This record gives sequence, structure tokens and C-alpha cells, in this order.
Amino acid sequence: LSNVNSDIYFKLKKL
Amino acid sequence: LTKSLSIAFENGDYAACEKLLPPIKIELIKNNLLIPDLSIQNDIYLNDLMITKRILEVGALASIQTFNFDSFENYFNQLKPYYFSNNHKLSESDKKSKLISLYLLNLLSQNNTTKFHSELQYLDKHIKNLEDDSLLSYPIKLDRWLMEGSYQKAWDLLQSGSQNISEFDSFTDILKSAIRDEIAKNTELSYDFLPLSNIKALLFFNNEKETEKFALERNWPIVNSKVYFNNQSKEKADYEDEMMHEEDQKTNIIEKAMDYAISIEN
Amino acid sequence: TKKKNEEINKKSLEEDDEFEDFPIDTDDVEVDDDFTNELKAELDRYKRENQ
Amino acid sequence: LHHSEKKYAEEDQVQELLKVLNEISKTTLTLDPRYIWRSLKDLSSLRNQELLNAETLCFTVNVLYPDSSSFKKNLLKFITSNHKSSVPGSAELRNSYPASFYSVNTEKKTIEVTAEINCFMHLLVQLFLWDSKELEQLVEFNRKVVIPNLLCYYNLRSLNLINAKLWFYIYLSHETLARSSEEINSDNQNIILRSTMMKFLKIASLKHDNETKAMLINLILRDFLNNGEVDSASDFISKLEYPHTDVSSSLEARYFFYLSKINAIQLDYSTANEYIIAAIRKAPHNSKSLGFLQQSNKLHCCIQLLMGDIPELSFFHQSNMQKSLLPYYHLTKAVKLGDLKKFTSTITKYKQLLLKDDTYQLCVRLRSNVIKTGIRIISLTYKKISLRDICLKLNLDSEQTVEYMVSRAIRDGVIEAKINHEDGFIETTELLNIYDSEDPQQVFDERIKFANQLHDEYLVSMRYPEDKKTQQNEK
Amino acid sequence: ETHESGIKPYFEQKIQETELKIRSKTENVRRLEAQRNAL
Amino acid sequence: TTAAPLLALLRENQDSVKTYALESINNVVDQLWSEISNELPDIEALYDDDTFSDREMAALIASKVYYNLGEYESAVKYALAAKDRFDIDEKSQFVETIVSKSIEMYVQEASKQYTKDEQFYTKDIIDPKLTSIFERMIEKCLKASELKLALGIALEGYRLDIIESALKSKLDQDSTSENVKIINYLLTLAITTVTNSKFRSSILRKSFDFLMNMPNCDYLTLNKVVVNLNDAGL
Repeated sequence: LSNVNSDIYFKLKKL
Repeated sequence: LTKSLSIAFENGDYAACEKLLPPIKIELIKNNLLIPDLSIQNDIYLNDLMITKRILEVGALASIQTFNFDSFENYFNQLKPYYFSNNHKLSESDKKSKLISLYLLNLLSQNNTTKFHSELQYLDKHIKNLEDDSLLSYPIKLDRWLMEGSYQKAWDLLQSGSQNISEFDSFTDILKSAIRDEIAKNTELSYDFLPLSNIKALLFFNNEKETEKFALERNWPIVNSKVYFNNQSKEKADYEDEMMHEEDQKTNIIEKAMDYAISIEN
Repeated sequence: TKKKNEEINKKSLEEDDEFEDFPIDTDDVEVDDDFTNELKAELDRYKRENQ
Repeated sequence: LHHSEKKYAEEDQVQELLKVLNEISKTTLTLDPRYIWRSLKDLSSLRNQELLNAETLCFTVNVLYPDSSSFKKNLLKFITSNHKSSVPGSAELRNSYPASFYSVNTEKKTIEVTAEINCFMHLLVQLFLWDSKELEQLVEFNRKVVIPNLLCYYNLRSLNLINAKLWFYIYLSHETLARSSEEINSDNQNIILRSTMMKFLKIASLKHDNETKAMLINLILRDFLNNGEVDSASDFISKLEYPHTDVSSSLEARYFFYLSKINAIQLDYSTANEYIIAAIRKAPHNSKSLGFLQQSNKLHCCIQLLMGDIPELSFFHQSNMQKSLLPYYHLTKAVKLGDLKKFTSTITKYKQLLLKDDTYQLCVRLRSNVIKTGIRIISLTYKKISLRDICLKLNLDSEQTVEYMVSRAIRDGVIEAKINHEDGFIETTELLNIYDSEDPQQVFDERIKFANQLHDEYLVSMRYPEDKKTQQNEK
Repeated sequence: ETHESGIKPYFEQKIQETELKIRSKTENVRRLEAQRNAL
Repeated sequence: TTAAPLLALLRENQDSVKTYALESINNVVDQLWSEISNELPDIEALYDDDTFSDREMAALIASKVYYNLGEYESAVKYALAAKDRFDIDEKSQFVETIVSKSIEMYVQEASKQYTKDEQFYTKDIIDPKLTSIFERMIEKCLKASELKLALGIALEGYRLDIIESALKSKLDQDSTSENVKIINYLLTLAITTVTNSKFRSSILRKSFDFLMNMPNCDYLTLNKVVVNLNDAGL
């Protein structure tokens, strides 16, 4: 579950 | 140490028991840590238990004689789960029936019907026939009568409790003042005037001194031997009207319409 | 059958079926008063003649 | 003979399992998989009866087994070890397909499927235990296994919907064994049962998973009624974290049943009467709700008698629930008349029946209500009545004793009168026409809001199916 | 794996919150869209 | 069984007994909390008093109980009200919840005061305690050995120092290509997240020099910096 955590910072902030 | 406290109560010289009680409260930490509060039953803990309880019980009885209600509730509070958990290994006491009765009595003197019921339900299962009902009975009979609203009946038993005294006296006195307050509140709605003799009879005043004292505290003058509830009732309405909560509690005509209009225009 | 799990769980907590324990285990509010009344009205008249 | 039946039985299960498995792993539609999982269990429970039930054992041999093999062994060992094809790998009906479990690759850790199969395997196990009554050893061991297995996993929303059924089972099996006959070891484990569902209430609240939250709340409140701490329930119930968002109407009905009981003894019938009626409507009306239907009727009789209301005579007569409502019927009459003598005889004679459902606790308190209700009806009939006349009728000792039980009663405005002792009669306090008064404005205000609420409800909901239908391909 | 199971409630809060917002937005905008078209 | 003993041990008089209950509550605070919320205001009063050297401990315990009730907001505020034992909470796995709340609060305030002065971290309003909670988070990120985590939280709070440290640590040259990728993800994400001119300027200038130092980096990534800030000096 290390993978999901990274996405919050990168992708989803922009969205 | 511990056995010194137990016997100091039973000695009848309580001065020594009182002054020694806070040092043993340091030691009560040590005793509580021996037991796991009966989360796992062991006969190592059976021996420790006897002596833990021993301190709480003698002290719980002591709080009543020194009028320290706070402390009585606390000692009993600790005690409760030790009796509740588990198929018998003591887990009962001679002191248990007594201490439970005084607690119940205390809740009635607060004039809380609900809280009395709440406490009862905690005990209920474990007193049904295991401890039966014979001394525990005194506060149950008293609640019952007051619930009914037969105050005559309640009052008689209070008096007769002092012929079956078991430290009942300490809660007797409180619960007598309670009786008078309750009736006084009721009788406002009934009429405005009571002959001096009727106030004394109804509220169970024993002297006319008690009567005229109580009337002053209720903001009723006594002019020509006649009370005069007329005064305080109007005055209370006046004071109540000054508060801030309030606009929505009465609900203005302007207010009612406005709510419905935006209900529609949402 | 979707409800069925929730319903089975719930019935246990209610106490089996007390509905079926019960037969194993063991002015409609009170009686018509007109019979008595007959007796009363007649006796009124008896008194009434002599009053 | 025996093998063929188990195999066919196993096959039937394998079909169902595959449907629900595919479903979870193909897009997110959570609500649909959850409904499927509910039916799958029932289907399997009706199934077991026939074609033998050691189909579970078969599937255990033919899945990836981390500690499910040894658990299954544990299960047969309780009920005496019966082996007959129970050694792992003595069936391979997966056959290492990419269509029905790739036996090598899962072992290797390139693909993972032990997740869900494990969660399902415990669910099957619990269902079998409760049906049979394989309690004792298996219960403690089960509780032990499932908690580090489900907390091993990084909890989904999906996973949470399955485990809210496991949590119920843990609670049930421990309780049922307990009422059979007490043990010391049973109370040690009680402390631990309270602590685990209670800690989990916080976990479920962060995840905001509705099924889990609802479930935990019911169990914790039941627990408090068992041990008699009304006080603990008060602090718990001030905060309402009970979702009503999407949960089964059956849970909603169960929740309201707790609330009624607690409030009633805290001397409130305003809320109690609303919740037990509300619960009947929420509750299904199948032949699987006979338990629930019956007991709601029983608590409501009490609530009304406590307030001072007389329930319909018609309610008990026209019921098919009259057989049971025999104590309740008798109470209603006794109370009505204000006859004290009948009441004592009723309550003593029916002690055992009332005590089962703990309505006996409520019935001691109906002593106040016998006397008071007979006087509600007497004030209604006779407007101005001497205390002398009251005393003779209802057997009450003297004019001074009746005045005290009445004085209290009118404060609360039950009877609605005012006493005149300086003349000597009691005179009912009329309100007569209330249209003339300002009463109707308050009635209206509420109702309007109820109408308003349904309109908004219609509108959000109406859209829901429409959004689905548009997006799907059509001719 | 074990470490990340423990540290998760920091991360999990923020992403699950955000997702809920998408679900309610889509719902609302398309409901109002139908109303506007009819009028 | 119950918590009832524990509640009583607080209220009973003499210092020693009060001090003893605090430790007792702490043991079962996650397990059992229903009955202990009854006496939530009392726990708070013991913290106020200075006689206990376990006041810090008293504030710590109340904060766990709030979190458990369901009140995450009530929890963090109490914890920060005392300004005692947040260090324990930061590195505790079960409650990283109230920590999230503290982080969410700090980044907003930090952003505001960045416009005013680039360093404001030791300013009276931005309590040094807040700065300490934040750096503890950054260390947690690198312990899980993801540096995206550490970058993204710090860009939100307009922290110049923490970002500079991150870019500098990637001068190890673990591998050159692999260093460039991480850097590129932040320059695209700056465009969208950052709208504040002052903060935006500062961060691009730092990034130029760290890239510039490697003579081995692509000049596509260096171009991208020159154009965004649009500086004649760069």
C-alpha cells in the first residue's frame, strides 16, 4: 500500500 | 498496617482510623496492583483480594460517619466489579448488603428517580435470590411510595427507619426536606391560599416556626395567618421572560412565514 | 434472500419464538350490567310509589 | 456415493464464489457485490442440508491454504477426526488455470489471491458452526484467528462490508454458550469481547464505512443492557454516529428497539412510542420476523400504560398475538378501573412470564399508574367530585392520602385539574375548543416540514436510476 | 508491507475525503441539467 | 471489567492517587473509553495544576480519549493546547489521524505568512512547536523511503528550507538519470499548486543550481526552469 500514498502528493493535488 | 485500619473502625475510636486513612490510601495503590481487578482468576490473587477489599469497605462505612458522600461513592465504585465478576470465590460480604443500601439511599436524597433506576438495574440480577431482599428493601419501599405520590406513607416509613437504623439516619434527614419541597411545588397549581393550619398539616410541619420560615424562602408573606402564593408565581414569569435563547422557542408570526417561504425558494 | 441473514441474526436476540413458548408454558371491558340494572329500576319504582 | 455428493455440492459453491469474485475485481460497484454476498450465504445454508456439507473440507484442500488447512483440521478434531480425503493437494480441480486460480504463480508472489479467499473461508466456517452448534473451543480459536488476519490487510471499504458479518458471529456464539450455563472463563473473555468491538468503532468511523459502524453500535448497546449500566449507554448515545445512509432496514429496526428500552426506564415515552412503531415499519414482514413482530407489540403495551394511556382493547383482541399478550390484557383492565386489589394479584401470578422479557421491571412501577389512571377517567366523568366519593370507589384510605397522590399528578398535568380543599371538591381544568386557542399553528409547522422533506427525497432519488441508464449502450 | 499497514491513517483520510466530493458533485450537476433543459 | 474504579481513583483526594489513575487510564485508553469520557473535564483540570510533574501526561491521555470518541478535531486541538508530547503521537501507527489534522492546520497558516517574509518559522505567531511537528513528518517520509511524500506536503506549506534540503540530498548521484525524474515531477506540479509569485520565484531559483551542478543532467529540464521564471539572469 506504499504505492497509493505517493499519488496523493503528485496526481490528485492537481485534480 | 492494613489490619490496623480494619480494626480501628471496629474499635470504636475512629480518631485513629480517620488520621491513618490517607497514609493507607498511598498503600491502596500497592494493593490494587497485586490484583488484575479479576480479569484472570488465580488463587495468588484470591489472598490479595481479601485485603484489598478490607481497606475499601472499612473506609466506605467511615465516609458516612464523617459525612463525606464523595468518598463513599468512590470506595463502593471500586468494589462493584469484584462482586460482579465471576462464579463465587468471595465475591460477597456481610458488608456488601449494607453498603449497597446506603448508596441507593443517597441517590434518593438527590431526588433523582432516573439515576435510582439506573443503579438498580446494575445490581438487579445479582440480588434476585443470591442476596435476596431484606435490608436492601428499605430504599426500594421508599421510592415506591413517592412514585405513587402517597407522601403520608413515605414519611411514616422514614420515621420507622430509625427503629431499624443501620446508618439510615444520615439520609433520613435530607429526604424529609425533599418531601416538603415537592408538595410545595404541586400546591401552587392547586390554589393560591392555604389557612395557616393547612400548610402545617400538608407539608408535615411539627411547629408553626418551620411553617413561617419555609414561606419566606418561597417568597410568600404571611399576613393575618394566611399564605399568598399569588406573589411569587407572577414574579417568576416576569424573570423567565428575560433570557436569550428565545426567539425561536416562542416562534414569531413573522418567523413562521419566513421559514416556509425559503423552504419553497430553495 | 438478501434480507435473510439480517432477519435470522435478529430473531435469536428477541428470544427464539416466545409466541410459541406461550401456549406450552401456560362495554366489553367488564361484564354487561343490564341484568343487574333490571333489578335496580324496578326497585326505584317501588320506592317511588311510596314517595 | 459420499464423494460424488460432496463434489457436486462443492461445484455448486464454486459457481457462486466465481460470480462474486469476478464482480469485485471488475470496476467499483461495491453495493451490488454486497447484495450478492448476502444471497450466496443463504443459498449455501439451504444447500448444506442436502448433498452433504463436507464440501467446505473439499474446497479447503483445493485453494491456496495459509493456515485454513490447519483450522479445518481443528474443526473435524472437535467433532472427532474423520478423515476420508482431507490431505491438502489430494484434489487439484484448479489445475493451475488463469481462469480458475493459477496454483504456481500465487506461491511465487507475482499474483495474489489469498486475500479474499481467506475472508470468505472464515465466513463459511462460522456459518457451519452456528447451524450445527459446534461452539466451545472453535469460538475462542475463531476470534483469535480473524482479528490479526483482517488487521493484517490494508482495510478497504470492500473488506469492511464482509467483516461486519464476522463481528456479529463472534458476539453471538460467545453469548449463546454463556446463557446455557455460567463459567469463570466466560467472564474473562467478556471483558475482551467489549474491548475489541469498542476499539473498532473508532477504526470504522475514520473509514466512514456504514455497514460496519451500524453493526458495532448495536452490539455495544446490547452489551450494556446485559450488565445493567444504564449510565455507560448515556455517554455513548449523546453522540450519534449511527449511519442511516445505506444500511439494511433490518439494522435500523434493531437500533430503534434498543432506544426504546433505555428511554422508557429513563421515564420518557415521547421518544419510546415513536421508535417501536417506527421499527415495525422498517422491519420486514416475512415469516422470519415472527420473533421481532411479537416483542415490539409487548414493549409498546408497557410504554403506553406507563404514560397513562390505555391501549386499544381491539389491539389485543383482533391480534393473532393475543396468546402471548395474555398478561398485557389483564394489566390493561386493572389499571383502567383503578382497582388496587386486581393489580396485586395480576403481577404476582404472571411474575415468571413478564420476567423473561424483563417487562416485570416495568410492572412494579405500574403500581403508581393503577391509582392515577382510574382518577383520569373519574375526573373526566365527574367534573366536580368530593374526595370522599373518590376514596370509597377505589378503596383508597382517606381523603388526605388521595390528595397527595393527586397533587403530584396534576403538577405533571396528567389528570389536569386543580384541588380546592378549603371548599372540598376537585375541579377539572378545561381547555375545551383548541381551535379557538392557538394550538393549530404548531401542528402545521411540523407537518409542512415533513412534506418538504419528501419532495427533496423524491428529487435526489429520481435521478439515480436515470444516470445509469443513459451511459449504457442502447439500440 | 507491515510498516505501510500501520502508517496508513495519515494518507487514507485525505484521499477518501477527496473521492467522496467527486461522487456528490457529478450527482448534483447532472440532476440540475435535466431541469434546466426541460424549462 | 469496568472502568468504574478508574473514575473513582481520580476523584478521591491526596495527590498520589490522582497521579496513579493517569497511568491506569493510559493502559486501556484505546480499548475502553465510553465511561472515561464522563470524566473528560476533570482530566483537563489536573493539567492546569502545576503540582503534578505528570501534567504533561494528563494532557496526553485526554487527547487519546477525544480521538477515540470520534472527535478528531477536538483531539488535536487539546494536544496542541498543552504543547506537550506530540513527539510520541507522530511516530505512533494507530493514531497518525490527529497528526494529519495538525499537519493540515499548519500548512494553511504557513502559506499566508510566507508572502510577508520568506522565513517566518521562528516568528512569534508560528510557534516553534509547530515547526517541530512538521520536521518530524519529513523524517517519517524518508523512513518509508519515499521522497515524493516529503516533497508534496512541504510545497503546500511554502517551506523553502525543507525543499532545498530534499533537492540537495539527491546530489548523491545514486544514479544521474534517476535523480532528474523526481525533480521534473515537482516543476510541473509547481505550476498548478503554486499561484503565489513570491514563493514560486524562490523555489525555481534553487532548483536551477542543483541541476546546473550536475553537468550530466538534460538541458530540457534546465530549459523548463529558465522559461517558467523567465529570468534573464538564469
